[PDB]
Amino acid sequence: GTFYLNHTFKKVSIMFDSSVSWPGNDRLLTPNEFEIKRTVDGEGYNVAQ
Amino acid sequence: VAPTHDVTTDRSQRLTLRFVPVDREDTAYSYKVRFTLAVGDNRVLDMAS
Amino acid sequence: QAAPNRPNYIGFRDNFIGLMYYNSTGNMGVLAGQASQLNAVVDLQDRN
Amino acid sequence: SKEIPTPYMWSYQPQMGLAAGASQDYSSRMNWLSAGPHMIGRVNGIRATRNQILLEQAALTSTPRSQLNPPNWPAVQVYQENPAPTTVLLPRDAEAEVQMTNSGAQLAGGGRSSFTPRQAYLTLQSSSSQPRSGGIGTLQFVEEFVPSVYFNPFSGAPGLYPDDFIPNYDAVSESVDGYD
Repeated sequence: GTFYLNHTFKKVSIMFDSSVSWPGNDRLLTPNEFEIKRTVDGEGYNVAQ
Repeated sequence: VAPTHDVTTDRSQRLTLRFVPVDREDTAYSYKVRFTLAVGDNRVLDMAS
Repeated sequence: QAAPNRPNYIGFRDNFIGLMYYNSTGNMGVLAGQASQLNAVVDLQDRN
Repeated sequence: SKEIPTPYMWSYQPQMGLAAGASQDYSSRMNWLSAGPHMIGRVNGIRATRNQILLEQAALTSTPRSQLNPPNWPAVQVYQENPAPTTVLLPRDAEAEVQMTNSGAQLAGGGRSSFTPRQAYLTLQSSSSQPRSGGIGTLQFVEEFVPSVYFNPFSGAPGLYPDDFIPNYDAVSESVDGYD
């Protein structure tokens, strides 16, 4: 139970029957994904330094 | 058990949301902005978040 | 013996595309309300 | 086995809104295989209640119809949306306002106005011009299509079976529109 690859992820999509996206009904700042690691640029969604 | 009512909003709400400054003052020592934080009649805050 | 340089015509792109640049996860634009500032233009990666 | 069946649960179609063909419930079964007589007569006494709750729920809630999983729902058996008629407040009735400009006064800005005393406001219908058919929503599939408890299963003539339990079957073609 001692993991060390926790930081190597990006967008995590969960979609039931491939058409209702699950964060809920557009509940987040991108309606179809869970953004682990926005690496590049763009908005400043990057928190926690 | 979880409280099955009174947690879920079937209307497409939003968990988190950034706001945009409607002014700026580029003083050589100061920097002043004012915002327009506002809700859609059913979104209480704590304002510490 | 001379010979003329080959010409080009440096104009803009056809139909000005690529000036606004679309379809980038990050560096995308918004069209939001003033009272809520929720985005109505999210730009997916695989859509030219 | 035949007597206390594990019920056929449906699957929701988000695109078409129809029923996506049901399946045997294979994700709530107890593992009663490691149990002697005083519990395997209790476990079968539990499933015999959820096969009776699902029959006293199917009568209270579902619409009585012949073709379960129909391909085209009627207009009246689908939840419509009829909000209030939108009361529109007209600002300035122009029947006496165009006379004010032709007198010479240019207007700007904007009772409601001082030069005219009256202010009419109209209402109009906010529903659709025709009600909706062909496909039920998610909350209708929450309401209808309770898990169909199928007793003495697959025990008859061909065509007398529930052919819509096959999750490939066109309801008005007697056939899978397959790869063609």
